[PDB]
Amino acid sequence: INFYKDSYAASASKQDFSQDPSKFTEPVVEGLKAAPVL
Amino acid sequence: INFYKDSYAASASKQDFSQDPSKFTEPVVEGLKAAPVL
Amino acid sequence: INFYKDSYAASASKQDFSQDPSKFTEPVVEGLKAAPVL
Amino acid sequence: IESIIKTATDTVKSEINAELGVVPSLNAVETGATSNTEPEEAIQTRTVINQHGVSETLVENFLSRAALVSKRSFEYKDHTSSTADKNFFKWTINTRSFVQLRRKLELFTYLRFDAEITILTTVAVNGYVGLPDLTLQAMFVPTGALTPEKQDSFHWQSGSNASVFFKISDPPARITIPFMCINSAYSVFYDGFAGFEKNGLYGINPADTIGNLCVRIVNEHQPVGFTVTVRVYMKPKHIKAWAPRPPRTLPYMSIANANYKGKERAPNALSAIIGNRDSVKTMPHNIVN
Amino acid sequence: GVPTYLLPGSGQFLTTDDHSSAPALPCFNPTPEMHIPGQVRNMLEVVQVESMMEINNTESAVGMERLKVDISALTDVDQLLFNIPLDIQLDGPLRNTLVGNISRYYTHWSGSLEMTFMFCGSFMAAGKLILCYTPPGGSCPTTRETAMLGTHIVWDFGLQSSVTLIIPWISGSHYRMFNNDAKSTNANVGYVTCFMQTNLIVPSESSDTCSLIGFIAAKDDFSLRLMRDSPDIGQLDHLHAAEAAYQ
Amino acid sequence: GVPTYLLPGSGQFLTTDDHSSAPALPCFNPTPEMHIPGQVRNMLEVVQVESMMEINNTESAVGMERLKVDISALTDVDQLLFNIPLDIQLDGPLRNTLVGNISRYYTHWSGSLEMTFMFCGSFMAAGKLILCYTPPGGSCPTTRETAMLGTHIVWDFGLQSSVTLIIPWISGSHYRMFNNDAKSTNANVGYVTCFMQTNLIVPSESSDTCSLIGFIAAKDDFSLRLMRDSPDIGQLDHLHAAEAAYQ
Amino acid sequence: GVPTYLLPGSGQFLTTDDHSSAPALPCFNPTPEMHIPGQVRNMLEVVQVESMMEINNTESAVGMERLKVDISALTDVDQLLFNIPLDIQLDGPLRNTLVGNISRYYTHWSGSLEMTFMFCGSFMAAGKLILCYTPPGGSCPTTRETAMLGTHIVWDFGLQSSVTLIIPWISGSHYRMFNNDAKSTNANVGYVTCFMQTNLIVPSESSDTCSLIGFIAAKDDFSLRLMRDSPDIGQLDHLHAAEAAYQ
Amino acid sequence: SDRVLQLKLGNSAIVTQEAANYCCAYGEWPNYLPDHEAVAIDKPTQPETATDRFYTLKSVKWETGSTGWWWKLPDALNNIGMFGQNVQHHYLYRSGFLIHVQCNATKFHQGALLVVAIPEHQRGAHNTNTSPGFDDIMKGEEGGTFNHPYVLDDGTSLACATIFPHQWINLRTNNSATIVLPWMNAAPMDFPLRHNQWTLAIIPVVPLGTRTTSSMVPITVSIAPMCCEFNGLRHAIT
Ligand SMILES: CC(C)Oc1ccc(C(=O)Nc2cccc3c(-c4ccc(CN)s4)ccnc23)cc1
Repeated sequence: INFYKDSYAASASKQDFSQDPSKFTEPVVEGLKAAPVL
Repeated sequence: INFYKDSYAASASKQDFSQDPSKFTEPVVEGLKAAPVL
Repeated sequence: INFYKDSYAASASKQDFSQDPSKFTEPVVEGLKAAPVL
Repeated sequence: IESIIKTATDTVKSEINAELGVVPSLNAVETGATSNTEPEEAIQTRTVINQHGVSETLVENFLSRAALVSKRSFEYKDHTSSTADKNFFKWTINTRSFVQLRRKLELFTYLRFDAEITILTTVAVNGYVGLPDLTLQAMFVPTGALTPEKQDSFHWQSGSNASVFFKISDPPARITIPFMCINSAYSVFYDGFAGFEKNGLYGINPADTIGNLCVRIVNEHQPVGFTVTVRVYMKPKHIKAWAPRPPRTLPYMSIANANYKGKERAPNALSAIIGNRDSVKTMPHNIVN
Repeated sequence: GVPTYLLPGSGQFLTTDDHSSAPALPCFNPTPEMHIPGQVRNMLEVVQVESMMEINNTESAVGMERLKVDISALTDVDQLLFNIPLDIQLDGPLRNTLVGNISRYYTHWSGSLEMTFMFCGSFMAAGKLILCYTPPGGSCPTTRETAMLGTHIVWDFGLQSSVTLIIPWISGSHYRMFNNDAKSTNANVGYVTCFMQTNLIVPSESSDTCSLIGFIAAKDDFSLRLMRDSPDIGQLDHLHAAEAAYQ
Repeated sequence: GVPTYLLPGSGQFLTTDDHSSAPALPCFNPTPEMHIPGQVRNMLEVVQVESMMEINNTESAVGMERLKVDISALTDVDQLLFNIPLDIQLDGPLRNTLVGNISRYYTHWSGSLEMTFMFCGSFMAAGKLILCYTPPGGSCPTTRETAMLGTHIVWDFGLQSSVTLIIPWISGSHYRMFNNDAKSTNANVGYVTCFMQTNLIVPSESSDTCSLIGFIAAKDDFSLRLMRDSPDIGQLDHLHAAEAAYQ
Repeated sequence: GVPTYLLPGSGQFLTTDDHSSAPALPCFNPTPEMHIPGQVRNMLEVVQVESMMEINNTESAVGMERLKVDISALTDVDQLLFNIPLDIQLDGPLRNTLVGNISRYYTHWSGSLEMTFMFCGSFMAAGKLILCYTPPGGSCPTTRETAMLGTHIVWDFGLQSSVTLIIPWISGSHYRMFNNDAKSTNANVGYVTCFMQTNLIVPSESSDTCSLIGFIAAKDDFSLRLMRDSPDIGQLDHLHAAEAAYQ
Repeated sequence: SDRVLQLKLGNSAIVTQEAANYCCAYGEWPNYLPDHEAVAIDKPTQPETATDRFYTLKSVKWETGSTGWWWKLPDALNNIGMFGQNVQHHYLYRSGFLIHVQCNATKFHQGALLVVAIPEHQRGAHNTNTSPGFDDIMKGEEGGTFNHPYVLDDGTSLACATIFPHQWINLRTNNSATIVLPWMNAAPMDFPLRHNQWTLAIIPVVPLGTRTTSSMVPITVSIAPMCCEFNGLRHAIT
């Protein structure tokens, strides 16, 4: 329920389930293998 | 009427008319007869 | 407007225009005539 | 076999029997089955079309009504000289303190439900000035979170705890707590010990720990004292129930255990649950004309 | 904005109300459901399970002794053995039973009852009993040829240990009330009586005295109505350690 | 949330309001309906049933004696026998009647009335009466040749015991009022008068005096409007044992 | 107007409520979005990043020295080197870690942990270690042939510097609690222990003492539940210059 | 049909010639934990016939003054055979149980035993505020005796105990009772040393009596664990 004219007035947006944890866990230019890493 | 985002917020669910009283009244492996039971 | 789950909660039912006054005015087994009644 | 039951069963008319080898009134209790003798087999019956509903004995309807779970009175005053609930209290949440709800819940072994919580506040002047329209803060403190030490401690800033702020002039404050057990159901009874050492509590499943309810008056104290009483009501909803139990007969002794003593004499004595009659041939309320 | 007006009952707290309410823990995921044996969905499933009647509710019957009735060989024909008060509201052999305890959370009831009796004498013991239900209106019958005029079963002891007496729903009204006035026409069910049809006959090496266990349950034509606080439990004080929850 | 504002009349308790309200006993199943003789659905069905007029509302008429009018043989022609006041609001022969009592719960009325008279003399008694309705405007007529100018029926006693005088709805307005000012032009109905058309003639072995019972009902063109507290009942104190309900 | 009534909880301020509210600055246009590196959308992405354990939380270990464990050549076989307390709720080597700090905003947890150890001796240093996880129930093992019965990895130092021990989610319940009663059956995880599998062997020109750095992270089967105020931060006073914001 | 029974599990078998059918608790049968209910991710050991076999406990004497007897599961079996060894070496356990209770007497004896399996039989103490201690509850293989069987030692009711899975041994009718118990817990597995899912209670509601020459009338309990699984291998607590 949102009758205000400005969209920032709306309630919270709890639906964004996209993740990409590899940008913090795997920032290596050549991807790891499942295999000696070095 | 339920405008909350969490489904547990809803009102009570009074519509479940399924019964199986035999799980308490007749837990015998061989069912009774309508006939000497033993 | 009735959002309650029990139907007895509803507002009054003022729509029943059926009458049969003859059950109080004419309970004679043989109906009157419009003609000597006896 | 599982079936949808909305009304009590019909009765069919029955005739005279006299059949050899057929004895529907004989049973064998030793099997552990309940008697399957039907009325049509015991007597001659008429046909009855039965319209009586069974909805009021649904487990949802039996349990989902709001019952008192907590009641605390405290002084709202300048507390500098007090030794006491100094404008706030902490309650360790439980269902065992008020016996009417306790006995109903203890009809079952396992329960899964969400809790509708209603908070009712009332105030009286200490021994008249009128009644102040105070603001209260209730804060839920889960396991391992820090409880407030003072009315004005920074724990009340509630960065991640859920708090509700409510006025005395408001309708009762209301929130729902989800089913929050670490198991699929609460253990209404627990034949076990809470810790890996031998000294842990008997009879409480650690899995069912809710936490603490902390309630303060948010207003600074007035020049005169008041007594504030907070009542907490819980209504189970969205209920599943497993393994029905024999009801409690003897008075409850403790919230911590099932310990029992009984009343001094029947009814509900340890030696005699039902009150006595003079003999097994005595009819106590016999009609006489 | 929408023009509105408040009705009577605005702001009330009714303990049986049924509304949604604000979720205190947003996005909380409850533990997955798991299959557990023995789910109950209607309390009428419990009252259909037979449970022992406290028929021997007499002084000098202590504890377990109250759950059995002892029968002996008699030397007079057709003697009365025991009667069962049928009041579920007033204290009596039916109160502390599964049907009894659950029903006392309700005010109105309808439908048939079954009483089952298990004979627990020795194999060599023999006998016949007559179990009678008398519909209400007069006094409880004290002689067999009076009780025999009501609904009854003649029970011969044998390989099958147990007999059922059905108490059929015989009532002017759709429901009876759990009324403290037991003599009210809206409440009184009548009487169950047991007489010797023949005699208990045992050889010298069997015990001369034998026991019955009586059980009661509801049938599936049974219905309960108008929920109330059960008078079976109460407290005058706080329980032990209930205060310590605030400390 | 929805923007809203409260109107005048928010929070009022109007005793004739018509809203749904919170069910105190959820999932309660009412007793099945059963056919009962004599269902009433409109109160106009009751006012169509004829009921006795208290025409002999005089001192020295006690109890049942007030419900009959005694007629005797006269020796003067065309004499007046009785008149009936037609005020339903003011106390008079019509008040304690089914049409009267129900109508006094209302303020406005319209439609025709029937008066029926049953002659209860012996079989050998003979006579003719004239029953006249006079529309309002002047005094009640005291002579037959004045009353004869209004609406009337000439009744001959015979095998059929009873005659009807219709009082037709003759009014300037759609409705009249049950007004305590009986002389108001919005209220006054006029008069009913009974005269001898011939004479009551009886043989020596019949009783010389005979009775009429008068009845009134509404016709089905009758309508009632604007409900009010009836002035027929009141209390100055609590009733006996009304206090004991709090004890 | 629309007839309405207020429910319980009308007018409350719940800090976790979720409604629209009135825009104070109408027609305001926020600054266009710009791509920024490193967007986080779920906090579980952070707890999957490994971070150093404070295993050497001993007096006389100061600052950085607490983040490493020093290993020396021994002259007895199969000696214990260190153990790691697995309590995230009670203070211990796991608390000040990314998985630790984020998890302490929650009450319930589930899923596997990984511990990774990096050997930081010289290239000429050699050795084998055994790292054991013991599921809960008894005391922490003090001998290698006791610890060897649990879940373990035997680590040979080599060109690959680092080994992982998985702590698999082995629990009766779906979740554990961050409970201050560490011995609770709903909370205790068990133990990690490190023993010599062989020995640390170094030549004369290498340093005789070598260090391990231990890291912990969650796996992606990990879940957190029931948000709470973290006990890691607090204030007893206003901060410096917090008052000056009112001046 | 209903009177004779053979039970065979592993290297063990029992025959009875006077059964009274048998009870499957709540109509369930024991099963292994399916993947869609599992929590612990390590591969379980399932010893089968090494654990899933009848173990016989010490017999108890039925006497005129007996109040009845109880045993807690798994506690009574936690030190017996390969079931006990797997219990001691593993953090987590799950199983059903097959319970068979044995008591015979002559055709001149009378007596009735209620044989009832109670889930989560949390005991009370009599006439104290102090909760039962560890040694009041954890009786092991020997089991315990009822203090007040009339209230089931928990402020409740023997009379209503028929709501639980049960049979009777009525000496006139039958000489054995059999109850099959599924796994009965709020969690899919448990630590076997701190929680008991089931209590077997045997209560003499009708006392033993005869006028023949007296003999010792023992009651014997044989229990087979069923579908045993163990998770979280470590050293033995033992
Ligand atoms: C401050 C506000 C935002 O949040 C709250 C949070 C909680 C409360 C409160 O008292 N709840 C409660 C009071 C009493 C019982 C419970 C239960 C139980 C289910 C099974 C149990 C057996 N062990 S117990 C669960 C959740 N809650 C409960 C009130 C307000």
